[PDB]
Amino acid sequence: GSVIKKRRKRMAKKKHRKLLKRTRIQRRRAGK
Amino acid sequence: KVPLVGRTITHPVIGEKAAGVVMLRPASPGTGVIAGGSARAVLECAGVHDVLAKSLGSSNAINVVHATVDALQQLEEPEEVARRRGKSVEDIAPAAMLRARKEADEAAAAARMEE
Amino acid sequence: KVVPIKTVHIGAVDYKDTALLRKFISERGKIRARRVTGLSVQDQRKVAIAIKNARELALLPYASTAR
Amino acid sequence: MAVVTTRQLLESGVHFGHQTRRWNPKMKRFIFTERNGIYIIDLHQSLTYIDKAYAFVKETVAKGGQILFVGTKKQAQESIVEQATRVGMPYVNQRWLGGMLTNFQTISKRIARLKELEAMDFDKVSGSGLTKKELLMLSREKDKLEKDLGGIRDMPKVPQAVWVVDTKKEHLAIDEARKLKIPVVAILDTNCDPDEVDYAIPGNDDAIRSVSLLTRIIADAAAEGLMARSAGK
Amino acid sequence: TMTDPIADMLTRLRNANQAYHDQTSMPHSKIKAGIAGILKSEGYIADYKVNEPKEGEVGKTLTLTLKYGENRERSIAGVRRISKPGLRVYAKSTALPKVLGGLGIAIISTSQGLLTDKQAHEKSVGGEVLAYVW
RNA sequence: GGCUAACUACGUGCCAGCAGCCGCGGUGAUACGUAGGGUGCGAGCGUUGUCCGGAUUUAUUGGGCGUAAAGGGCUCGUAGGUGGUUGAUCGCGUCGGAAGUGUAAUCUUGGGGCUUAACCCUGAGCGUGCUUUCGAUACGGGUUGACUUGAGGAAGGUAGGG
RNA sequence: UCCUGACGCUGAGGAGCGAAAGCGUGGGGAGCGAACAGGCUUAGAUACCCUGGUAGUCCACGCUGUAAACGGUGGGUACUAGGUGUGGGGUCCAUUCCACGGGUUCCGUGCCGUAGCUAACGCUUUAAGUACCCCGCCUGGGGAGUACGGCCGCAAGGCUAAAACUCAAAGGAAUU
RNA sequence: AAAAUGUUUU
Ligand SMILES: [Mg+2]
Ligand SMILES: [Mg+2]
Ligand SMILES: [Mg+2]
Ligand SMILES: [Mg+2]
Ligand SMILES: [Mg+2]
Ligand SMILES: [Mg+2]
Ligand SMILES: [Mg+2]
Ligand SMILES: [Mg+2]
Ligand SMILES: [Mg+2]
Ligand SMILES: [Mg+2]
Ligand SMILES: [Mg+2]
Ligand SMILES: [Mg+2]
Ligand SMILES: [Mg+2]
Ligand SMILES: [Mg+2]
Ligand SMILES: [Mg+2]
Ligand SMILES: [Mg+2]
Ligand SMILES: [Mg+2]
Ligand SMILES: [Mg+2]
Ligand SMILES: [Mg+2]
Ligand SMILES: [Mg+2]
Ligand SMILES: [Mg+2]
Ligand SMILES: [Mg+2]
Ligand SMILES: [Mg+2]
Ligand SMILES: [Mg+2]
Ligand SMILES: [Mg+2]
Ligand SMILES: [Mg+2]
Ligand SMILES: [Mg+2]
Ligand SMILES: [Mg+2]
Ligand SMILES: [Mg+2]
Ligand SMILES: [Mg+2]
Ligand SMILES: [Mg+2]
Repeated sequence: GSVIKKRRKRMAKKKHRKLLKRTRIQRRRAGK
Repeated sequence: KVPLVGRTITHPVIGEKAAGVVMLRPASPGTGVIAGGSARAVLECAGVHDVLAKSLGSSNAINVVHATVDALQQLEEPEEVARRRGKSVEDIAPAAMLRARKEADEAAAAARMEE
Repeated sequence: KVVPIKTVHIGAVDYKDTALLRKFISERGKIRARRVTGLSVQDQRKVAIAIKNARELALLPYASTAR
Repeated sequence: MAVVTTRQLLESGVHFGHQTRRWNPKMKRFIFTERNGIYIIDLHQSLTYIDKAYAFVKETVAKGGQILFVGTKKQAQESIVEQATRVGMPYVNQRWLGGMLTNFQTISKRIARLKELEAMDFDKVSGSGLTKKELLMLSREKDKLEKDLGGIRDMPKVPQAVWVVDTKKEHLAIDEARKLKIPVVAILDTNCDPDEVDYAIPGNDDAIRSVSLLTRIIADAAAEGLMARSAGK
Repeated sequence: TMTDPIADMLTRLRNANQAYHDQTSMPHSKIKAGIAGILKSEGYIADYKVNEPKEGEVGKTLTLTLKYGENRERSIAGVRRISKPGLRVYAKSTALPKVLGGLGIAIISTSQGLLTDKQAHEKSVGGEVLAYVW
């Protein structure tokens, strides 16, 4: 493994988790 | 040396060096060398005139050449098959193959005398 | 290596018996390592357990400190 | 030959081998008795194998005969050279180098260079004057070439067979020999391989005389064959 | 656990032949003995023998002694199991397999006992294609 | 231009444009445009669309999973798949005959007719199966009985931060 | 030695267990220490470093069910050179009539290494070799383990799991 | 002991 693959997946996951954190309230008001 | 049963391969073989797999089967006279460039060059230099060769695995020329080489080295000439099995060629090997070997040898005799 | 440290035999361990436990406790009061005490694994385990029991039960010092 | 059968072998101590620490597994059939750790050669089939080696060297000398006596161990340094010089048979004794058997062109070039220098250096040192550190360095190069090359002088072409002592030390010789398809006859103890030797002679290889009697008997065989070549011609 | 004793026989023979062993041994079964017999009759092994149990005292032991020619040359170029327990292969009298262009032999269990392809074709009988020994 | 059979000049100057991929064009462009020459085909020749091939690139024939994409975090266990040695028996799988059927055309092939061919007629094969029926019993399976070597248990011995 | 007499293996779905962090109720709280406050460094320092320091770390009962949960190597079985450490149970030998020692046998656990395998690195009886049985999984790189739906959860989230679009590479080992 | 960066040629 070149660790680059893990870094790419790491950034994608971290960005999605940040999106979930910032939109936590709206999802529980109407949605998942 | 490569065992030719009358201008064709003795029996089907599958060779592989590294990753270059090459399949060879004998063909009826007049079929030609149905082979890819590198394997076809190897067979044409070896003198096989009726053969069906397929290149499985990697297409690198060097590795395909080595795979054709050990596929040909895996060939097992009928007399030495008989020696291996402790029997006779008439007892081990197909009558059609032996016959075709005689007609090839005799046509060879014709060519030699004509010279 | 460790074969030159010949295997030593002790028989019964008997945490009450302070003589063997003193022979296997270090001059500072610690338990000696296996490669220096020359014991089998089972005998070393029994000696360590007996030393701990004697320590808790006042027959041996937890650390002899000053020599 | 007869070599008084097993009497000479037992008196010399050929039956000695190596202990259990290191061993070639292809010696399972070749086990007599586990005596004091050192493995024991039965020394019975040894007579048959040395007889077969004698027969092959007779056949090789009948077809003309060129045996290269290769040796490097301190137990054979002072033994190989004397018998090889007595029989007039090519030998190498110090630092069998990578090549020779495969570097034929380079080694022949060095043979010609040694042949010319062995005359021109002597002529220059005995005749016209010459400055120091030039004649000295040419003489030193001559000495190094003489040390690293002995009986290799006399070979017109590729040899016919190679005689190996302590194949573990002289491993490269057998690789070159198998690459160029020359017959090999070698002393092998309980740690060597029969796959890389065609005419295999088991026996000890750690004593000076243990290889010395074998090299002497094969030297006698070579001398007898060279004598018979006069009538063979 | 053991699933295909015939495949075990074939792999034992292949491994022993590759390692240049003179003899190989295995627990005995009737079909194993038959295959060993036809292997001997076709010249792929030197001989075979069924031994009454005397070490484990439990069951018969089938032992195959192999043959290597001049300059230590394999008499078996390979052996392959065809009718696997997971997927069984049956061949008709007309669709009998050819091994190594006819140089090798397929071992076929027919209704008339174990018969090499050549035999079966002569008798016009098919069956279960056990092996492709060549 | 290469794959791909067949090259030069003039014009243009990352412009105009080309391209299926690699790429070409920035001032000596065999890759753009034209011309000469050439090459492949030819009453056709190209382009686009679609399908199969090449692609073993879903691998039954015929692939893989340490690091290339790929071993479930681990175990228990249901259905299912699979089964050590051997006697007897059934004859479902399997194998071999027989009968029936698989229209014709198509397709393969032997003859024949259109001036040849395409096309057409005709004989056979094929129709890779199915049903019925008669056999074979080596193997798979069913039924049934043994054997202990796999597996489990008893008794004794026994190691351990389970 | 004894007993049973193939009772075996694997196992979709399902169920349970599952580091740490996290969550709920209650308790506890020395040390440590996200967040936080201050001091330094710095162009800035929402950091490294320093002084403080709350959740947490701990306990009870639940929940969550994820890890580079890795040997990145599913389980079972048979076979295929050795060499050499070490852990466990036997048994044998000589002097003992202990044990030191050697063997030998059965089961672990390392290292070296042959055949063989692999793109190479390497693996090599603890296989990544030769084979058979069953399960899980892969099919270019991104988009994406994301959206929609559904299930699970108190929540965090987990599980199942695309497509449009886009690139002609992404990648493995090794060489200089 | 901390001590950053390196557009578009043709
Ligand atoms: Mg491959
Ligand atoms: Mg061209
Ligand atoms: Mg121009
Ligand atoms: Mg396909
Ligand atoms: Mg396509
Ligand atoms: Mg693939
Ligand atoms: Mg696997
Ligand atoms: Mg991966
Ligand atoms: Mg795992
Ligand atoms: Mg899971
Ligand atoms: Mg079941
Ligand atoms: Mg069975
Ligand atoms: Mg029966
Ligand atoms: Mg018709
Ligand atoms: Mg006509
Ligand atoms: Mg029809
Ligand atoms: Mg049955
Ligand atoms: Mg018990
Ligand atoms: Mg009973
Ligand atoms: Mg679950
Ligand atoms: Mg916790
Ligand atoms: Mg809490
Ligand atoms: Mg609380
Ligand atoms: Mg701090
Ligand atoms: Mg872990
Ligand atoms: Mg994983
Ligand atoms: Mg599993
Ligand atoms: Mg496995
Ligand atoms: Mg072990
Ligand atoms: Mg692999
Ligand atoms: Mg999700």
